[PDB]
Amino acid sequence: MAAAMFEKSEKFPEGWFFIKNNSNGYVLMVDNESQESGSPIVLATLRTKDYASQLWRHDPSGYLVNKKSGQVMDIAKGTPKAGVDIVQQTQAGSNVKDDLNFQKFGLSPYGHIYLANKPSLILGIKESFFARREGLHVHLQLVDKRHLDRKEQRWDFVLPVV
Repeated sequence: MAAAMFEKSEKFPEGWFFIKNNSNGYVLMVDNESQESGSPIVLATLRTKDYASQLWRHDPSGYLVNKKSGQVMDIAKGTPKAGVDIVQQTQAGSNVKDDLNFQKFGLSPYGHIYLANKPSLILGIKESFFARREGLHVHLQLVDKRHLDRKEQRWDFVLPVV
């Protein structure tokens, strides 16, 4: 029912960086300037200013923390499932092993972002009924190796001050 071929994992770019979904050309942002925890993560166009919420950093623990929220990407259910929504939650303490943490993500050289514990689950987006690109939420989607030529399955990383 599941398979993984991404035994290799690389680290995410150091410093501040933007995770841009190539399909929409938008970068991960909280739902809508929500500093409240439990807010879903959605895609938004790059902002000339106040893009701190669009800035993410890779902590040594292996988690990505939002610069503005200071919160880390996490599962809404808290249980990793296919199609599970991703919401921002408080960072885990030191009482959680990094290998038992779901906030740990792995990055392949291809630029695909998957879970370090569930390589079959990767970050993806789903179309909306009104196809509103401004607000497309990210959710865990199983790898679609059948179609890796999709821009939706491709993520681009951008660094500040190009």
